[PDB]
Amino acid sequence: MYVRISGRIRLNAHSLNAQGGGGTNYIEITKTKVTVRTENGWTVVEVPAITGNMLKHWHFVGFVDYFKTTPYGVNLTERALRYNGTRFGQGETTATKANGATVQLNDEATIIKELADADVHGFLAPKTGRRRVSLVKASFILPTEDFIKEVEGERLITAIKHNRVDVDEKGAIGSSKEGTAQMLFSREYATGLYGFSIVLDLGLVGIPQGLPVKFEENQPRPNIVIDPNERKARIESALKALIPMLSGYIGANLARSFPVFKVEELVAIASEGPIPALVHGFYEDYIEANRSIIKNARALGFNIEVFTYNVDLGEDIEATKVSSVEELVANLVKMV
Amino acid sequence: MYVRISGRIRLNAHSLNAQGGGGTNYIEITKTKVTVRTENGWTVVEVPAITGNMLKHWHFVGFVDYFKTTPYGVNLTERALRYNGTRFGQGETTATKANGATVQLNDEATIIKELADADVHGFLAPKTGRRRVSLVKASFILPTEDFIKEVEGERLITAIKHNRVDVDEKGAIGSSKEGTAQMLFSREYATGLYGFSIVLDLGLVGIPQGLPVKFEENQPRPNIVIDPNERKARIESALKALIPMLSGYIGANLARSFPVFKVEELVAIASEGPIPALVHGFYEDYIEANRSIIKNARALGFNIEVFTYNVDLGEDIEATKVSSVEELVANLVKMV
Amino acid sequence: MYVRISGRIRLNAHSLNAQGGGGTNYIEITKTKVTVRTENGWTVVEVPAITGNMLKHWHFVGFVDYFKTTPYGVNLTERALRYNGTRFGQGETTATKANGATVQLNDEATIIKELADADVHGFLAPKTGRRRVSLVKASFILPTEDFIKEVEGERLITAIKHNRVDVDEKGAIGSSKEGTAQMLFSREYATGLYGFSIVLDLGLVGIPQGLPVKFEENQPRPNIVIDPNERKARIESALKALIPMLSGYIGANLARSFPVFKVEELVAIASEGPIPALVHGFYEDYIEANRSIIKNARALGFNIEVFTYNVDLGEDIEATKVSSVEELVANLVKM
Amino acid sequence: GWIRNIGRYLSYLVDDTFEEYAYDVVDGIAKARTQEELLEGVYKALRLAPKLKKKAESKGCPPPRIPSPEDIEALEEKVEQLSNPKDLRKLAVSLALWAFASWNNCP
Amino acid sequence: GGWIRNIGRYLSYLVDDTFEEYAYDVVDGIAKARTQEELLEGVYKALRLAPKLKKKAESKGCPPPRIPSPEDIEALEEKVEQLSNPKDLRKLAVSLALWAFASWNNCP
Amino acid sequence: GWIRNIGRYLSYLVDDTFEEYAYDVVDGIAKARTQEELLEGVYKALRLAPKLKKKAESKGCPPPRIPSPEDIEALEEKVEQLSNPKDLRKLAVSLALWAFASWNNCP
Repeated sequence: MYVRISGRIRLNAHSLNAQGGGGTNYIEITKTKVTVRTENGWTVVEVPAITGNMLKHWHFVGFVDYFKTTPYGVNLTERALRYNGTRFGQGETTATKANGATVQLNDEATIIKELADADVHGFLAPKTGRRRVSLVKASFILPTEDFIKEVEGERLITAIKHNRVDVDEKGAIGSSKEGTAQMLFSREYATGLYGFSIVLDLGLVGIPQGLPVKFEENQPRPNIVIDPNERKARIESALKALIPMLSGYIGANLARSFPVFKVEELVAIASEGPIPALVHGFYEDYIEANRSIIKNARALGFNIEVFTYNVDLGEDIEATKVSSVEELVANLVKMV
Repeated sequence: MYVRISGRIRLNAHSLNAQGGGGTNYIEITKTKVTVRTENGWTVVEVPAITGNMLKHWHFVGFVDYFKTTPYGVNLTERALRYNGTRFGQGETTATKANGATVQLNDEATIIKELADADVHGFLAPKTGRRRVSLVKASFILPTEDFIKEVEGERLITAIKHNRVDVDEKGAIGSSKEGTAQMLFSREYATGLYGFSIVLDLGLVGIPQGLPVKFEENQPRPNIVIDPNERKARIESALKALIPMLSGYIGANLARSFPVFKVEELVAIASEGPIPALVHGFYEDYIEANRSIIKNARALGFNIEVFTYNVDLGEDIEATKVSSVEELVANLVKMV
Repeated sequence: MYVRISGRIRLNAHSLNAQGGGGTNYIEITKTKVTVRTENGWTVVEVPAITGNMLKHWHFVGFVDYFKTTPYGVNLTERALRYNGTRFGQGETTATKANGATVQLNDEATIIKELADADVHGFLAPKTGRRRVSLVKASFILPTEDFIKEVEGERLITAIKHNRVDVDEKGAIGSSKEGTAQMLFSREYATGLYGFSIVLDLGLVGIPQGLPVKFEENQPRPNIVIDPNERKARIESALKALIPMLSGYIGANLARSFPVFKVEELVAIASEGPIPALVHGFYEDYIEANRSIIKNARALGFNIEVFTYNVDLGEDIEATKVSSVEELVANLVKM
Repeated sequence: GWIRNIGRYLSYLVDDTFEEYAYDVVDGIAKARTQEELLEGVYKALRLAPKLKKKAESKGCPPPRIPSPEDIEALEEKVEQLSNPKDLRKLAVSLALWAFASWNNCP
Repeated sequence: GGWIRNIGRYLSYLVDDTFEEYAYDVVDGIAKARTQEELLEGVYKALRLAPKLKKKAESKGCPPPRIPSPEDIEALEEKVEQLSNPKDLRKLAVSLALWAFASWNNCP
Repeated sequence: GWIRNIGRYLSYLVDDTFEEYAYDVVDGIAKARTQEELLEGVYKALRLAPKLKKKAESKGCPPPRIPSPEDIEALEEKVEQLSNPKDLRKLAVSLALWAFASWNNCP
């Protein structure tokens, strides 16, 4: 049961996914170069962005949060409870389960059976060679093209300075000789309307990627190493992980910035069989392309379901208007 | 049925087909040299590119995905279900089917009758010496020449570095002597406007290379070793493998990058017979060359059928105004 | 009939005609040494060059593919259908046709009557001789000397590495001890503007080599041992075989490379009688050489039809504008 | 000729003893076709001075020597007249070659 | 023209140590001057910090900074007026942006 | 040059001596978005003219160079052809760039 989501969200006063600085008093927001058509010819512009890796990490965080409450929630890694995204670093051949049990890494079936994070978000153990591609595909968050057209850059960035006050028992700022830590650092904050796209190929949960089928009598059937209730719980948790992503829980510096994060518009499709990915929301002409893709794919015989928020998509396409992301995930979990 | 496709694709923030390994820091993207004008004599420039092997493998993945659901999906190699492209490596004589049945690599007829992946994509058997040229051929994904000339080389490359937060259970980020793996690694992400060209020779599907014809009635009847229904189903499977192709599934690092695709324009030709290869989309004057080739081939006595998206072509010849890729493949499968 | 083509073509990201690398993990593209001036100096450069055997084989492939469509395409060797073409040897004196008919190699007349590949591309019969030279010849494929002069430095040769990952039964992988197939090889990809030149003496198709004319009724009529209809069919197939060559269907690694092909410029001359080849396209001044040679040939009393694509070749010469190689083929099939 | 002083600073962005591994700037300066991107790349290389200073100071080895302002204007004073890319490539690759020498910095 | 070095010497004060005014954003914005409008705007933001450095240099025993003369501003205005080509504009901006980072001996 | 004199006057609002610091009016002139905003900023800048004129002799400095009527009029009809912020922002930044220059206000 596959899902594709795309759309546009407006972010203000956000510093998500900065460059960290490391050992300096300046922290820069991550930059990436994008190609813009423009009426004067193709150009390249450096714009702030949020890497897809952190988007994937926050989806993993949401999935763990919603799977902990599930009665089958014991089937997680101890690292997952701490939101540690590392999957079986080099040199280790064992995994510590949430309950404390030890799981061998010599077989992929057991790993996906009693470790949900490795099942959904994939894993890799260099020591033994086992691997599994992730079931979640995340793309970069980029400011949309027509926004760059309309704003003409404006540098889209401010630098705000915060102090590091170290007042001792005597009430002095010090002179960096006694051991005080009174300094002045700075953080970069961006704004604008960004576009996002996310892909969930939730059709291999609990099914090893080595032997997806069994062929009992030359009749294909999914090879599930777990009971169907665990599959349903994992799929529901993965779908519900989108709620603490479109509310403003994406990115870093949440304690001091907490991006404003209004969702502007979105379109999503979901189907049991394989379907083409939707058009990313960065492009200005992405509603028409998505409309054409949906219409022609449904003409080809694909049984897809379309949910649209703040997008009309005309009349020919049979789509259900959705009020918010919560209603979208409710509809998604309605159809198992 | 023979079909050729050539066009341009917009593509930004993509780390597709990198060079370095996963464990090595600063994973680098592949580079390739191209020759351009720059308003003077010929000059060579080094630009990011995607090899044809990557495109061919993802076509194989799409074909396997779309052929599994067909009633003849049992006729497939066990390695195909794992997306393993190693077809009959050095030092083996027999292969395993999808259902577990063994097949002997003695003659090409049985190999192409029982194994579908080895038939469409060809194979090599050094231990026995058997051969089959791949029916699908792919070119490099090179940035188009006029785009390179139009940007005067801002390197189209951003090296973004990021890390994992592998931490001990007590909450301490240890050094290399502890066992943690908290290290920074860099990935190179490219952008720009690219060009693609893939040719399919699906007219020879289900026909052994050694004996294309049998001359039962003193006339060239093709040597179809399989049922016509299986050959047909293989045909639309290969044709439908293009739907995940031109949607964002022809690259690496899809879990963290998922390249931002939007097909700009393309042309496809099919005439169920011998066809000249189209002109790659890399050149800036490929539209006129393709128009001339189509016009002269049609005037010469070829039954070329042309579908064009976002190109005016000639405006006088019979070309179908297709709206998207999946509509194009729908029109292709309507003419089988 | 008698045609000669020479020009320059742009192709990049190609690994056509490499050294195979059947015993080494590194596959080297072909190279050759070339001497060129360097402003009063005879410098030498190592540049890739596609051998003429590759072009001959691919023209043969195109010809045998285009000869199957015609109703007279039965007259072909069983080797031709498999893109073979070793064409007999010291131990073979019997030819097997497409339908499996025994053909004796006593004389070239029967060989060219019953076979089409042997007629156009020649053959060899060590049992009784009967040698027939190839009617179609091709040169090497070198980057033009102007390109070499203007680049001077730079490699334009990229060694790109490709892996062959082989996941085990669950998820495992091995390098060299588990018996699996997991290797990391390399391929050399070249670029540049290359030069091509081919000569097709199609005027001898269907005529035995030993007897160009019969001369029985006091007229030197051609000794066409075959029917004129399928002789014309052979001519048309050979001329159409040029189309799947100047499109990207030459060389090796076609599955993974399919060179980025674009014909830049070309000149072709066609005539009903014996005519000389003009000049290779590797030379910088080949256009003026073509103009001089065609003027001199026409001065001696030769009927030449000249077609030009992306080249002026002067205004005095009555040349035919060419939109593409297929326009040239369509103009050629008029005869 | 004001190449060694800038060459060692360029090497400071590649040496293993400084674990930051900025190869993109070296690739950009090496693969320069005309004036603007070469100047931009050398500016990006020179912009990382505070990072290198505060990383070498925290380690113990002597701090890197940033190119002195006397040889800075020499860069433009020489490259303004390099209209032909053929002569530009000479220094564009010489700087990258100097950036990959040993250049023992921290003992 | 002789004023590029004059304005680069002033721009050096926004990044150099012993000044505690780490204004990297303005220097990067000047270096990333796509058009003449934002180049002039970035130069204005860089110039607005003149009183702060001017007072702090004498507050920490350093020679007063060499704020660019009005002649330099006139030359910059002329260059911005007569350069409508981004090709020359990019290198013009980079020319005075590069001088910010150097081994300047501001405080002896 | 019709902008240099207005900038000369505007430099009086911030400099050494002339102990009257007005950065808000300079920012409002420089950050002008509409023509009305620019006109109001210029009016607020001119409002402080008597203060500067009286303070000039209170410290021995030469009297300030108040802009003549003619260039003020010329500015008024130069403003009334700019239909887009594109040119107006450039004019405002050009006007305000002279404020922070090394003027010799009073030797």
